[PDB]
Amino acid sequence: EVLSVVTGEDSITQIELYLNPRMGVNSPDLPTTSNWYTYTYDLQPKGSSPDQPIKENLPAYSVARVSLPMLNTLQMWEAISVKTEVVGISSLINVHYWDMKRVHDYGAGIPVSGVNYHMFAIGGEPLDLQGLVLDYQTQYPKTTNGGPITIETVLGRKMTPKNQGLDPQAKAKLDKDGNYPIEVWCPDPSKNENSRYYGSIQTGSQTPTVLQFSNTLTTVLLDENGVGPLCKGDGLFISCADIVGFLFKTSGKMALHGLPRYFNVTLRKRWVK
Amino acid sequence: VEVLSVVTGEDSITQIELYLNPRMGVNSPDLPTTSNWYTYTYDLQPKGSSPDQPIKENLPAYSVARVSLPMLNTLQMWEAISVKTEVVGISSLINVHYWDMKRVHDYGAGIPVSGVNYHMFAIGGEPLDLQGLVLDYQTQYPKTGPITIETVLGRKMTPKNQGLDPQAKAKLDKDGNYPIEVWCPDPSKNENSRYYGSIQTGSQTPTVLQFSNTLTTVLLDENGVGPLCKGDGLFISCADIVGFLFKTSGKMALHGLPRYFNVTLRKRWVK
Amino acid sequence: VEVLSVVTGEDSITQIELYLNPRMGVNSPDLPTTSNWYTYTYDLQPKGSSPDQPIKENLPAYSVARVSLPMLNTLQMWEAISVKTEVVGISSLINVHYWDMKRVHDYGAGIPVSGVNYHMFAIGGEPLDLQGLVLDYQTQYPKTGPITIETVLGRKMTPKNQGLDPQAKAKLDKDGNYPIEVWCPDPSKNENSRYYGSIQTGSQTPTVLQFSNTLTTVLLDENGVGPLCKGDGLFISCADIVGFLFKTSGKMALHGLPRYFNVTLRKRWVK
Amino acid sequence: VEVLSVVTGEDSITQIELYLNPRMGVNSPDLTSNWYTYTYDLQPKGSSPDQPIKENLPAYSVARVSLPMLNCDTLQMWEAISVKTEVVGISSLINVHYWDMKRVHDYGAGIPVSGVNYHMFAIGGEPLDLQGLVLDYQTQYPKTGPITIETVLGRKMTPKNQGLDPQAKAKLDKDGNYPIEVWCPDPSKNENSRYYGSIQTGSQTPTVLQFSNTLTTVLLDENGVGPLCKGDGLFISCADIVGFLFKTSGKMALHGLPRYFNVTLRKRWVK
Amino acid sequence: VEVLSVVTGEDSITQIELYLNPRMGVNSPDLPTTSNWYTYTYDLQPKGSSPDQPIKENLPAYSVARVSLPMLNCDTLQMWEAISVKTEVVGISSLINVHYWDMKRVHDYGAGIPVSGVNYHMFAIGGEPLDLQGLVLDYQTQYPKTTNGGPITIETVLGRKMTPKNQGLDPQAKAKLDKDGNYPIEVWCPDPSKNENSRYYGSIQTGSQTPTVLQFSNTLTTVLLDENGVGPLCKGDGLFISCADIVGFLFKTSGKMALHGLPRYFNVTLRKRWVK
Ligand SMILES: [Cl-]
Ligand SMILES: [Cl-]
Ligand SMILES: [Cl-]
Ligand SMILES: [Cl-]
Ligand SMILES: [Cl-]
Repeated sequence: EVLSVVTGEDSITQIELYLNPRMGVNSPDLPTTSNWYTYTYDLQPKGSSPDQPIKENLPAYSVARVSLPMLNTLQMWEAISVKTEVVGISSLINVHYWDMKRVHDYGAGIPVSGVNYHMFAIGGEPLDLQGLVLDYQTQYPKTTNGGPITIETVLGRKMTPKNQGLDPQAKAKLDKDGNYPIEVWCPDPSKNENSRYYGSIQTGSQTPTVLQFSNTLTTVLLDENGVGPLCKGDGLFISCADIVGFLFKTSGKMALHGLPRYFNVTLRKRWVK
Repeated sequence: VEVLSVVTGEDSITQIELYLNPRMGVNSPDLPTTSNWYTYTYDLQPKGSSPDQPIKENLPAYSVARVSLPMLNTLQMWEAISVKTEVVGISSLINVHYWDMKRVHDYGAGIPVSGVNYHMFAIGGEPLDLQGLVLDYQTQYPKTGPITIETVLGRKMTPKNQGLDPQAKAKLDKDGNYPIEVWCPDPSKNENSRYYGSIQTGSQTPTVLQFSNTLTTVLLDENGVGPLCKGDGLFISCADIVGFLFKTSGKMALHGLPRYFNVTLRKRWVK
Repeated sequence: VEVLSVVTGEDSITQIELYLNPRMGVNSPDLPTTSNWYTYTYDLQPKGSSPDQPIKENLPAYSVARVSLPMLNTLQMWEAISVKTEVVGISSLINVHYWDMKRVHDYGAGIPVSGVNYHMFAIGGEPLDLQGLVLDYQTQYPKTGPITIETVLGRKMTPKNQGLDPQAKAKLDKDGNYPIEVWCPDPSKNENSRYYGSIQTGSQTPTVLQFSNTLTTVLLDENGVGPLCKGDGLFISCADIVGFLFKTSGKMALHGLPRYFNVTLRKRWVK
Repeated sequence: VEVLSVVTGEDSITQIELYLNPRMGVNSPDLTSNWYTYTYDLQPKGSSPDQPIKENLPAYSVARVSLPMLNCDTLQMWEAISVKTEVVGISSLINVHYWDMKRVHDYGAGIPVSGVNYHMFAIGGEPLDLQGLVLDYQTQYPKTGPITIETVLGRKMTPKNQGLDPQAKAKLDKDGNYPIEVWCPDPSKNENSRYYGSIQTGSQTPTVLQFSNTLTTVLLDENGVGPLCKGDGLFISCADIVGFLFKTSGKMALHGLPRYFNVTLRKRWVK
Repeated sequence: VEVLSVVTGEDSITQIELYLNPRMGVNSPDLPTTSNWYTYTYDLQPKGSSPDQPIKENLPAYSVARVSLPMLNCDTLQMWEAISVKTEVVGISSLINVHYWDMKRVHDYGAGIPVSGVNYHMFAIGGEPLDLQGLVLDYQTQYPKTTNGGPITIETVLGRKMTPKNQGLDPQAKAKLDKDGNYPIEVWCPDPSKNENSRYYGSIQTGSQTPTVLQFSNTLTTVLLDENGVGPLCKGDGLFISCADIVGFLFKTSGKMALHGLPRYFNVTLRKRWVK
């Protein structure tokens, strides 16, 4: 039960973080494979059943838990507003990647474009996820083999046709950076009372990537009762995903690309019962 | 049905929650060996000769549910005042590696789900009123099966059914049985429902969709009165076609996503 | 005519409902011979030689009705204050399996109704004022029968009719008779009407349309006065071209949808 | 020029109506006049230099309106406070059967007027201040006969006229003489004008335009002051390029539409 | 650093006007042999082999100016506070030209493909240099090493080679936008983790022939006050103005393509503010 806002000196605090994209090649530090950090490997229809995608072809949600100043009818940190920005947008004007497919003979490269997916979330606990897939017959790498967490992971059995729709048993929590595939998991609207999430998709193969950036834009995190996400155990949960389109390679091969996201969250102290 | 004052008291407000799975043509996930295409149509392909005889698996239909509300009884009725609604599984559409997906060019990714979209929802205190109108009146719809204009008139369609025929009316009272291409919301009725919809045409038109748990639709009309649930029944209807799945052969199927609803209702005195 | 106060009394507000079927070129559903193409044009093609001599079936025209209002009679006039309007049958445009539909690629679905859109509606207390302007003044329109610039001028068009010629004026007083490609609302007149319209060109441009029974248009001008119905007549006009039907041969016909109106009117004193 | 109080009295408001026909290159209908409201064929040579013809240089429309004379160090001036403006003849663009139109494909309709759009209007109490900037400084425009950067400089352009050169300035004082591709509004001046404009580039980009007689633009600045009409002259300027006419041969010509204005003015004391 | 009251009395408000010409790669109009390409890049092309070694002329960069403000002046001082700006991309109308002699025709005998494709638009008003964050499409790109202070890239500020982490957010890859036409747009974006004393506003549009859609109007004002009602405060009596306005490609007959940019105009209103 939520009570009055705490009045006093150090009642407001400001938290900063950035999250690097987890597109498939999720580390910049690996000796050899890390050239493709912020990218997938080449995305291709197999041409025969079943699909058996590799983890490098499975862009995943970014998530971080931020520890907040210790507080203790108790006081909890309440997230009230956030400034967030996708970073490195200007990098996408580059149309002279050495192995870029040209728009036509002697032309510039096809710029990063096509499929976009953009979401962020701010919550006082992990984001609630609902599982739904394009094709239930997809064989995702097993979690026990080092793969991501998918619907088969949570069910403890194979997906059935119902997982192409909304199966209420196909649920999870976003508690692991770079391990929950975007194509498997979306925000669960039946839950997430203590989170605020905002997202969009854009399909098409060469659809223009259209993005804005400004340090003047603020998202208010209060619900219709004037209450923001309340941070359980002094943890603020921050999640996102920013697919910005394909890198088109000379051969015809295509890899998805992501960008990092920055957050500045304002929190206040709130009495709870 | 004269509307009196809003009821005051302890248990005067309730919230109703549900989800509706899409009824694209393959409507059940529980079938021997046809359910692999659940949430899809079969292949949509102009025959090249008349007449068109579309199969039921090629007719996306409206989803509908009647939610039973806590029994109440000048009487009290539940009044829907607002709704949070969301299209679920939007993220599933970043998949450009379906095993049998047509590629955008040699060695490239699959053409993503794109093209024709159609998105509507309705919240009402009775079944949504429907108006019949078809692209081609000479279309031979299967008999009962889906309910079409021929079904309701008990005679064949004539050219007037390419426009607005006042006799071509139905009530959306059955899940997965009223084809989208045949029926639309009747704006001449639906006093006790609220509906919101759009269409997008084109073959590879980008599917552009938003999702947020911060967005609320107010269901009150200009007199501050929401839909009043007759017989303690709330009717929820929707359709969400999100584009085509492009197969290697060149064939194409339409695809749909489920929709979630959270409706807030209050008690209302009525005479 | 001087506008006085709004009339007060029990029966001073009234509501008017109607629908207008589209007049695309084949304008009747009742012709045993040709009505299959009702709500469509015939095939649209450049002749390849001069001059263009378009047939009436290829000239979409404005829809119009005069609604008779209750007789009131310094006297009282009906004042249109708001309107709920909706394009009907939007959902029909998801059909991508018309038997003679041009496939998007080999073995694919049909090219959806798409391309050129033109959408307008008007509410007035007298016929809409029309201004004539054409793409090509050398066009030989069928004699009256559609009413064109030649009809009103009593002589051949000249180059000036490719721009604004103040002599090229008409009243929208007949359903299905004034070609959209010749006539547009006249902004220099129409003080007793409200009109709202748009165009979309391109050949395969997505048709993007919305429908809701919650959207109202306010018809009051900046002085709080709506159209006043001369002789107790309410004039409702519209046009809704929704794109091309792409046929297997390559041929293309423009298509239209009907429109619904619910207009609220109040009594007003005038001198 | 010190602005005092608004004049109050019986006859202190006036309305100015006018229309401006487009000046796309063929600027008169009273001759060649078949192509009035169009350019000639726009076509990169493939070799240098470009020496465009005047018929290929769409220009700004302008009119000075003589206002009722009003009149001391302190006198009355007309102040433009608002305007209704509308692009006329938008409906004419539904024509996809110009006799010489390039087809979208074999047997199909003509490619609709579409592609490059440029739309701007301006209301001022003096001529619109113009800034010169060209795509290519090596372009050799015709001598006076349109007014260009060379005309005002009295010498040939240099590379800097591809950017902002502060010497490349002019006033929009003559209808049909200032090329759009050479001149844009000068944001460093124009204190006594309001202007509003947009561009859209591309070859077949949909032309998307709206029209309504219910839309007003307020001309008051941040201090509640509209343009003040020096010597009782109101200056009205525009351009409305609506896309290409696509010809069978592959040749392409730009097309313009006229614009209507209704300007409301009030009397204002000035020192 | 503590903001007190707005100053009152005559002449507390001043206005600053300027324009910034674009720096697309060919940055001067005064070099007789190459200045024909002023406001354009050279031809943009994927090399076909590793590594990319891009030339300066192919690196559109930010425009920046530092405007000197009137002197005003102790613990309590007056500073200029930028409160609003009218800004406009100039020469938008020039883009209707589809008959450039070497313009690629849209189809046989047709008009030229108009300037279109990749747009990038941003402007900033600040009381100090804009803070930059470095991030590149490909970390293996070998940007030019020069001796004349430009182009400045990630390697320049690190004093060592980029690693894979420079395809993401590397907190060490930071700089200040302190020199006109020297900081490449494809390397640097505004740093949202700083810039407390600047306001910035920007967008991108990708695709190759995507319509260039721009507006212009002298009635458009951008308010520069933060949520506390405080605009950028000009330290050293210096107002920093930055922008970039890439408006698309020039499609040449050969198939070759160059990016093009337009200048930007600014009218900034400032007021005197007491500070501690
Ligand atoms: Cl998106
Ligand atoms: Cl839609
Ligand atoms: Cl339209
Ligand atoms: Cl435009
Ligand atoms: Cl942009």
